[PDB]
Amino acid sequence: RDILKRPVITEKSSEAMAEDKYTFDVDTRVNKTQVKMAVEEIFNVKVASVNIMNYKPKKKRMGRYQGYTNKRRKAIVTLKEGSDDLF
Amino acid sequence: HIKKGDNVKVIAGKDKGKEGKVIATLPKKDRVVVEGVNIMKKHQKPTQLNPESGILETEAAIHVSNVQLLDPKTNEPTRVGYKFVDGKKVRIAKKSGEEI
Amino acid sequence: GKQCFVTGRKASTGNRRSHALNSTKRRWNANLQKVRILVDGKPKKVWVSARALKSGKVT
Amino acid sequence: KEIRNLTTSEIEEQIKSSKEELFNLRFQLATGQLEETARIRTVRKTIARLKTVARERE
RNA sequence: UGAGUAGCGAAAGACGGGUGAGAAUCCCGUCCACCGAUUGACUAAGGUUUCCAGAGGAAGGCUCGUCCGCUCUGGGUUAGUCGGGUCCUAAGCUGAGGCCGACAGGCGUAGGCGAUGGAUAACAGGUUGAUAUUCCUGUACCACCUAUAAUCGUAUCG
RNA sequence: GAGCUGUAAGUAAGCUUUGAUCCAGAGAUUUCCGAAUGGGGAAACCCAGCAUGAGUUAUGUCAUGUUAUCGAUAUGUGAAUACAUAGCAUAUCAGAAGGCACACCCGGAGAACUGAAACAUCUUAGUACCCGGAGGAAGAGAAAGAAAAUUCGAUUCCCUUAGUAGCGGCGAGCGAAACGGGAAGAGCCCAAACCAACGUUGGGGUUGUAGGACACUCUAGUUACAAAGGACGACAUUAGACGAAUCAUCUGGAAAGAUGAAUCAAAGAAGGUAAUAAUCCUGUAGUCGAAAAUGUUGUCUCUCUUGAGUGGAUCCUGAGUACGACGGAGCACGUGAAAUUCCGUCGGAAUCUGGGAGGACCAUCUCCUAAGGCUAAAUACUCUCUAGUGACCGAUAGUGAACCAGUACCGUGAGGGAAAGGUGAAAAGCACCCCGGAAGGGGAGUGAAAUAGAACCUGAAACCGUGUGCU
Repeated sequence: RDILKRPVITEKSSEAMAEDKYTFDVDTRVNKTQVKMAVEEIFNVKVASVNIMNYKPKKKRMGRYQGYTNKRRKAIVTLKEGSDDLF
Repeated sequence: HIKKGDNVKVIAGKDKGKEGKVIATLPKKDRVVVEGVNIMKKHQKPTQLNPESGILETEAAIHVSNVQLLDPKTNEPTRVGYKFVDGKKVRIAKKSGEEI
Repeated sequence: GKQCFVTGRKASTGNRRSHALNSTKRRWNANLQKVRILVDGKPKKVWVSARALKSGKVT
Repeated sequence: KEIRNLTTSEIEEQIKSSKEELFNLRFQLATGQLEETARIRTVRKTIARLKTVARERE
């Protein structure tokens, strides 16, 4: 289903990744096998591999009240065929 | 209870006497806005590009305890009531049975 | 703690006064005895006080 | 309210709403192609309105 | 008040050219000096964003500051094989049933748990502002799965 | 019943007289941890077994339910011991656990500093802390009682007796009851003899003016105790709605003030409004209001269900109990001349001519019937909820806390613990010009006031400066 949340469109995800390497931001309680199935049903492609990494919350606003941002989970799919994961 | 759209008359303040129509309402704070009364001249757009070509003067909210609802016949401020003649409530005048 | 099966004979508590009337808490235990009584189901080793044991009991 | 249809139609609608109007309208709020952003809340409420009705039938 | 007084926390810097409202102190260049069983290169505990880029100069920095481990806005960590879990247990902890005890509880059988130890399949190069036995290039190797097979069948797994 | 997406300004994008936002009752959803319960663990994490289901050629991977321990109750029931007395295996049950109101209430265990101007008896004190068990109250409770009159009639609470009688290194000190005046007002079920049936069940039967079995004759419900399960009408909480009566002119930035005229009052409580208001606004007196849920209490249903006198020929009326001896506790009562109550240990009674009590004990006379159990009201307290009051506080006060406080921080941990309110009626929060890298100023404007400019009312003293009249 819809495990993905939002693509990641930044430097290092724009060119050297541009070719067959798309960054997605996914739910924080899924494994990598699930992302290899959601990406193929949503886009109808063939996925080579998936890598995953977790981030820790940061300290947010020094001024006024102090706090933490959210933790996120960044995945990276490599396509053995096709393209057009994000436009 | 002054509703947006009707004609009123100032009872107290710098503009005692004048008459206008109600264009806004701040019901949480009991403030109406009357066209013509309480003009405030303001310094606007320090940087924001309108462009700044002077000073924008608008109205200022006044307290709803300072306006009264004129009588449609004698041209006289008055109080209000609720006759309940229609299945829905109806607002009527006080110095006369006629309506608003 | 140990308590008599048939009737709840249990340890009390009180003073141990001396001839100059000084006090110190002591305990007065009960004369319990391990015996096997013929409960319908099984004969099982239980505690019964040596006063309950008088006037007959299935042993 | 938009839940006047029969039981099968209701089951299809939820997939229709959530798999088109929610997922697609959020790959644009991220890349920056979306305006008229009030479309999101309306879609979110509709799915809630749908499920609430399905459940009542049980 | 003591008073513009004591102190400013071991150590070699000099000049030229830039930047700038502002330079003994920031950036680049040449020369000189110091460590070198270490002030060099890796990793454990621990710390927890201090890492990088472009902007900033009120406070913090024992002076100044155009600079920073300080402030603002965006970035950064990728594993079938590396280190732990789906393997094994010391010592210790725990403990169904059971024994003891005014209550609360104390002891402990089986069986669990638990490393600092025992087992167990990968290497050399390339690259980025910030990751590399993880990404890409080249060549491997391990457990599992369906397909088909030379040869079967009292073979076969225990 | 006309605006709205909270605090919190902005910025967009939209919903709404086809009834938004908002307020109440009933539902639906409700990730993970926690008694935590599938197994483990450094809470908020890791690893699984069975049953279907989704999915690929196939395994890997997901989804939904389910699987702790102890207790009861059926079941199968297959140790030694041949029948069989453990153990084991599967099923069944809004069965138990864990929190919390450090307030009140029963029970178990139980200090010391202190005082006596030392201290050992005693006191503090059966207080504090710890543990268990409850309830909205708990405990007590229907005379083996209190007394001395021609008697009272179950418990609890408050007055008063009374700082009396006592007790006591008779020191320090502790410290009653009855009566009498009142609040409140419920009294009743089992065992036993005896009758049948197949140790148990149904009927009987419950006590001091002696009761019953036995023997002949004959005659309303109290679901809060008493046997207890359900339908049953109007009050009351849970949002609201109507609701009387005023104008003018001075001084002001502004009238509610002053000055003149009037008006309502079952409404002259209170808070706001540009200054001090019964008549401007929310309100108050008084009347009106309920889909739906929950509480109290009524009239029918319902369900229970037989009531009284005479006869002792005769059998029944609670046993290792009452009580005694030794050692302790408690009674106001420190073992005394210590009755009346409880615990440990060893001895051990009678049966209505019986047995207990009336402050050692014995006779006479009065009162009362132990060794089984229940039971409401008057009383105690406040985490809370709604309505209110004060010769109570007014930011070093009042809660530690009017200010995102049990927090910044300090400690390995239990633990401790601060500081900090006010621009104006209204942001109308200083367009533009000049000096400067800025910060900050000098003008011009807003405003009644900027010596009200967000380090914002007023702005004291210490202390730091600048100018100057006599020395």
